[PDB]
Amino acid sequence: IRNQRFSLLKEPISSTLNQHLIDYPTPSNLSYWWGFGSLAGICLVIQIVTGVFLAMHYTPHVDLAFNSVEHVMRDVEGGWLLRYMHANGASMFFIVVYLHIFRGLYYASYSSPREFVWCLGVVIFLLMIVTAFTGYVLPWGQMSFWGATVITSLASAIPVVGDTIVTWLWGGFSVDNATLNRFFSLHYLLPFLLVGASLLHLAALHQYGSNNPLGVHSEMDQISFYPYFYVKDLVGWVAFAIFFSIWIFYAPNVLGHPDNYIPANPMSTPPHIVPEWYFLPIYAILRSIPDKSGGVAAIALVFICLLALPFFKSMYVRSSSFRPIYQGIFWLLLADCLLLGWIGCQPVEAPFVTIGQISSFVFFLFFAITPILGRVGRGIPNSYTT
Amino acid sequence: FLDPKKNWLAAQHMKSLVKRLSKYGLRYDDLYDPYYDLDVKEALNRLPKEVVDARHARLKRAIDLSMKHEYLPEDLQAMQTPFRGYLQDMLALVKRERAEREALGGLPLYQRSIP
Amino acid sequence: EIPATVAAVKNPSSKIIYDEHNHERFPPGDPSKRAFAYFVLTGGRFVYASLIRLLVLKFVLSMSASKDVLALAS
Amino acid sequence: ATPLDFPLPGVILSPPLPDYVAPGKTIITTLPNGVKVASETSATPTASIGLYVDCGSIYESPISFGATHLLERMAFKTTRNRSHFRVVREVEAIGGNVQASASREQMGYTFDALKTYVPEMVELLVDCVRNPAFLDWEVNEQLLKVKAEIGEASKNPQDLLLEAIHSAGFSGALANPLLASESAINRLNGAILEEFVAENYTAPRIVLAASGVEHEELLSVAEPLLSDLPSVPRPEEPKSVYTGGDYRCQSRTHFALAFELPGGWHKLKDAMVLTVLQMLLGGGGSPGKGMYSRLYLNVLNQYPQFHSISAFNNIYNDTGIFGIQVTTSSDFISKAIDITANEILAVATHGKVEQLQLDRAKQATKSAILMNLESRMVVSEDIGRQILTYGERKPVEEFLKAVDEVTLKDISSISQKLISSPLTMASYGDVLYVPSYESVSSKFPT
Amino acid sequence: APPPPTAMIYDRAAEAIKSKLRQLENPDPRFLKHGNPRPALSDHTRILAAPETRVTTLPNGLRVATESSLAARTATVGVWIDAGSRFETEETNGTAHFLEHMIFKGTERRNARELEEEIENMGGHLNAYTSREQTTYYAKVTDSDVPQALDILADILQNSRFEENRISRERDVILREMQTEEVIFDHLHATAFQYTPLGRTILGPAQNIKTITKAHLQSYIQTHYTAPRMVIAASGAVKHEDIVEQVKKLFTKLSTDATTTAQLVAKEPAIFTGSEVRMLDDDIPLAQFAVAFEGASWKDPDSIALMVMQAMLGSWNKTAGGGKHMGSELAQRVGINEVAESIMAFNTNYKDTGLFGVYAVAKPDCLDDLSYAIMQETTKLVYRVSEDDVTRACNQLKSSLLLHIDGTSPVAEDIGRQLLTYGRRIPFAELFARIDAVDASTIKRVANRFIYDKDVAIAAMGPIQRLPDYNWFRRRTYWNRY
Amino acid sequence: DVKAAAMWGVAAATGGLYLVQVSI
Ligand code: HEM
Ligand code: HEM
Repeated sequence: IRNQRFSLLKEPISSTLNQHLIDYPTPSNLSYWWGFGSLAGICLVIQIVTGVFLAMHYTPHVDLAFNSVEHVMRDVEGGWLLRYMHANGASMFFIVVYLHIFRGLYYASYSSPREFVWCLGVVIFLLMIVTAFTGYVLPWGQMSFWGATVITSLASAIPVVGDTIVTWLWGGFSVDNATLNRFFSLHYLLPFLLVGASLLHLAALHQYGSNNPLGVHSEMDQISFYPYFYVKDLVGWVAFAIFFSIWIFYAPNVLGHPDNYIPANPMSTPPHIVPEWYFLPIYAILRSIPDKSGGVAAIALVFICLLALPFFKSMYVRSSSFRPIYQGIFWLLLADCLLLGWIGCQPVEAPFVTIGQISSFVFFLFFAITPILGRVGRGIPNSYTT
Repeated sequence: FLDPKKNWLAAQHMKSLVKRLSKYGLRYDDLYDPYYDLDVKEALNRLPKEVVDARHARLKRAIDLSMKHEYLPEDLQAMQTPFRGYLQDMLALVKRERAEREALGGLPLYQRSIP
Repeated sequence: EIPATVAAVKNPSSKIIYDEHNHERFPPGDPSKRAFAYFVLTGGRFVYASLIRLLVLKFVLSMSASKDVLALAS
Repeated sequence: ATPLDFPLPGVILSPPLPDYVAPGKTIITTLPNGVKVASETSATPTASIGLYVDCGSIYESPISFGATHLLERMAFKTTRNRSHFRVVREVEAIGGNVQASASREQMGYTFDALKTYVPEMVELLVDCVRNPAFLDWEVNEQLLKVKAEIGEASKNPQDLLLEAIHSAGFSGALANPLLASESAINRLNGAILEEFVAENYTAPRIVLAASGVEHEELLSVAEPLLSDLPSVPRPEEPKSVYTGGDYRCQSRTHFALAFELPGGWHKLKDAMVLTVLQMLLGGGGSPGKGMYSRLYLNVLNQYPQFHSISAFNNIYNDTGIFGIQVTTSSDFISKAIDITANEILAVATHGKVEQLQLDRAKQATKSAILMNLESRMVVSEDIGRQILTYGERKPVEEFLKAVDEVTLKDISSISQKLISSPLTMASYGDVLYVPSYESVSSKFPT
Repeated sequence: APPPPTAMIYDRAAEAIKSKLRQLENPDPRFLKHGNPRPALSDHTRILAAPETRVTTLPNGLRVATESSLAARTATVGVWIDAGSRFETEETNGTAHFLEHMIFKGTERRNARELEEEIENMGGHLNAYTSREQTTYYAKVTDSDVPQALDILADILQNSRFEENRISRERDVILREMQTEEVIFDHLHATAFQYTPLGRTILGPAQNIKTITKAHLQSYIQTHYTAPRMVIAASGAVKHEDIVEQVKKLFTKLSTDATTTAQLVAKEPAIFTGSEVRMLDDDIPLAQFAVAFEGASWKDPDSIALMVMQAMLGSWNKTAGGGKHMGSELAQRVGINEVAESIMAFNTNYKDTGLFGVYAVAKPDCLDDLSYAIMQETTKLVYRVSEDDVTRACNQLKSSLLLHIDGTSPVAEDIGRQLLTYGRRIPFAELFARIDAVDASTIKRVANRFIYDKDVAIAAMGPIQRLPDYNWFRRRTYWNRY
Repeated sequence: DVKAAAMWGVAAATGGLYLVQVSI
């Protein structure tokens, strides 16, 4: 077969690309919820390109960051489109990542074979959180500066080295020009680390294969990826493009905060310091239990639970379509996450703090009830046997 | 002309090449890489197993000498035949077969894979 | 008791039944309507080419000169 | 674009042949070195030209077994003047079909195309036969192909039974297996093949045969190419002594019987009576293909356990083999052997063969010969084989007279001569249920 | 001191191989004078002379065609009928096969035993077979038995009597008779010409086989074996006047129905619908698949171009002597890489449609590469084609068409088939002119008409798991290079 | 092919004039 040349895809120059993007077998029954990984990759590429073209007109200086952003908006031809694309596409990137994560949670796309895939996804989530935080600090608005101050003040929670760590991260005794330059360099660096992590993510999944909505062993009925899943992914991309244009050209600043258009005044403070909408569940988990070290420990516990989710055993039935109790638990979890995100954009009054305390408890009750349910349902076949 | 009987420069070049090949314990045809043209690969596949194994032994000895940063002993260097050809005729036969096949509009028997 | 696959293999029947639950086949005899599908795809390609061209030009002209330096030239 | 149902307007039509075209008499010309050149004229617009050599599997030294099989495999390949690619491309360019056949007493190289390509056909055939370059890589590739063929050689039981019968019965020249073996394939090489060809493809043993070629043109083409061969005396034909034997290969059940004739194709009358007897016995594997023969009427029609029974023969120069090849159920093997022996004895005994049956067999043999002669390839093969066997092409009417001269007494005498020879039996399959060769031979006379 | 070239083993081997290579570098012109590998057009008019085929039309529409060679010793006489398995109904599908099995086993004058005895006694033998659009009963005899064979043929066609006890036994033997190449082709026909008469298999389903009775066979004969669709082809040592006289004397009381095969084809015609049938088992050692486009009719002027295109896509076999040096590019691609056990291009012609494709047998591992090679070569014929390749294909087609006609039986088969399909016997000179009137431009035009962006029908059986699916072949049907 | 190369050059020129759009 190798004596003389054949289809150029099989040639060594395009062998890996063919094997991983064209001839790769995937289950034929994948729904539209499986295009979100490719859609998130497209969002990441859009962010990288748009940021690369924004850094040509952005000056990371406390006296020039906001003015440079406004220069991009007004003087630069298409700069308003560039910055709106960047911000709203970070928002859509987090949206599609959330949909990715929750679809994985529903279909148990992590359990036995894709534990490394889930762990790489959690690492990717951490990288995205850090990158988005630094990028939001970059414009040097009022909200950006004070959110940076508060979130870095969380780092003063380790009982021994918290103060040293926060002082070293700040570049000084307060958020200032050194912090702005540091965050600009980190915000440029991390997306390439994000690309590497995404490549490892895709390779780790391609080691075993994509899960299917049934959750069953899918190797008898599989189809080539290109002719059939490139068109479905194209439909997803065009729908996302319609959504993205809707949120850029007509509602650009709806997802953003109005206080970010006020130049950063360290002396004054906004009445309500709130992070971006996609950090709201984490902020609410932080502020649920009253403490600072306690809140940091709660965030660490959230990430540890996410990392330890795939390593639970006796989850023989994978898909939630055949688990009524687990489906109800997942829907309660999604409602809890939405409620937690809504709470994160609210003051620390009595009903809000009580609901935030309850919501975090439900969030961890999800991560306990899932192993409990798996262990209980391991003996289902012997009991219902007929 | 490139001939070590009418050209002093050609004679000197042949002497230097013979000296280098004898020092490394090699033969000129052993310098031909199968991965280069694939005509050498076809010629070596057609060549007898004894000759191919001898070429491999000579090449391994030369590689070992290069790794050790040494040459062959004086007696072995003296008893060397750097230009005792064994592959040129088969290579010419393969090349002329390929030329005949291409002239008549025939698909090549072997094709280089794109790296 | 004959296997269904074996019976289907050993009995090639002219009358072939498809699924037809979400794709109603054309009656046997009508020509294939491939021109219409190709032209629908051609309209979609019109759209995609327009988007690609405008995105590329937007990026290039953003990297190009700005109104501030254009006005300072006088 | 004229439809096929309408004649094309611009085509000039060749004149039609007359209804009765004179049958061209065979013309034989012997070159001074001993090469015989033969040709025949045909009304068919295509011609078949073959090169037949008296060399065969019998002329095989212990160091060159399988050489004939390799030569059949290495039939038309690279030569000292044109490469294998050039040979194949020439054959395709003129559109011709080329093939070769190897037997126990002769080898042939058949090449047939349109009649206007006679010089090119003769030249390519003579080149590829007389001047072969047995390149080592090509020989190795053909050896690998033969290895695969041997690995998948158990599908056909009939050829295996014939080979086993020949090997068991004969202990001399014919004892050499026509099909190559694993050891022979492992040891053969291009040098051995070339030495074998040089020793055995000599001028006196080489003959041209033609079916649709005028003698003058073919002779003019072939004289410059075949007259250069040296004149060397032909070696004496190796002799084989027939001894009754047994072969058993435990792997249904397939077996066969055989006997020997003192005279082969040189005793034309006896050989043709043997052919008539073979047609009379007939066969069938369960109209007009032989469902009213003796074996079909007395064996297949009264024993469903008989899967497939037929009568086989093989007539070589100065020798003959005749027997019954049959496959049946494993548990029915003893009764099957008894029935076959009883049928052979009944044919041997006088008065059991009916005059009507003999007449039907005689007419069937005549019709089979006449219809076989229809094909141009068979005509060329007949010319070449007859020249190799005798030195001249005996006319078809002599074979017709030999067929018509067969009588009940003659067929009974031939069957007695058959049953008077020692028995050769070969069984392949569920062997351990068969009776013993001593019992089988006791079922027959000496 | 360097040792002599004969001192060591590998030096001796190198010297021997060099000497062997040195004895073939010098050819001689006397062994290369006439041979030429480059194909070239030739004029065969001086040899394309054959006995005239005399065709006579009886008043009832019966046709009698003879090719007389009085010098021959044997002759063949046959009856070709333009009614096959396509011109039947859904309720009676196996009727043609059942009739061709039952037509040699009973007559009101001779029973099966007497008929077989009469056939055997004169030496000649008679055969019969039914295609999807033709049905032939022929007999090869000695030149003196031609009237007897003709009388037997007329007797079996007309005076046949179907005994019920014989019908039951033939039904049992057919159910017992219930290569895989014919299976693949039957599935391909069913999935290509679906819901049309050509979709049905020749043998027919067992449910319709079981219900066949004497009345059904008699009705089928009376409604389809009508004289206008009936041609007696004689070849060899026969006289046209004698054959016509015997046919007039014997072939009487034949059915006379106004319905013609042309109107039967016009009603409910055959339409090619692109489809595939996959029968993955993985229990068979080899995978056999056939991908076929839509061909041309018998009288279509592009049919000869389709035969030429088949010739330039010639068959290749693992045991073929050509090896990897075959003329066609597809055979070269398959043989060089050894990606298939045996490939063969087929072109089947029917009254109003046809098939043109490649049937391949290959190991399970090489299915994708073999399919790529097949589609690549076919679309190459679509887009760019070589003049020398077309010339070689034309020469091969002419040679094959003239080598197949070798004998009285092939001559009679050609006569009958050509009268049933073209309505006439195409002379050799005109056929050669038609073949050689096909060039690179004609090949490109015909391939554009029949192949370019046209739906395929794929029938595959075996370990077909690496075989590309329908969309892959459909996309490979055309090139995006230009 | 010369014609194929010419048509592809025409297509490339049309694409370039669609992208850059010199004097539309
Ligand atoms: C290396 C590529 C990137 C560069 C050079 C870059 C650069 C910038 C710059 C200069 C800004 C401020 C300008 C403005 O917002 O108008 C910004 C804002 C931002 N970036 Fe990035 N960025 C990159 C990638 C990303 C990625 C991958 C994300 C998502 C994880 C992201 C998230 C954000 C967010 C949320 C903002 C705030 C937008 C706002 O509301 O003003 N950036 N980026
Ligand atoms: C940068 C953001 C991300 C990108 C670009 C990305 C990309 C992809 C891609 C391309 C796939 C394969 C296609 C698919 O199955 O949907 C995939 C699958 C998957 N991803 Fe991600 N991903 C991202 C974030 C995450 C995160 C945060 C998680 C959570 C741990 C995650 C978990 C998974 C899982 C479990 C699968 C397997 C899907 C299945 O088999 O059902 N991904 N991802």
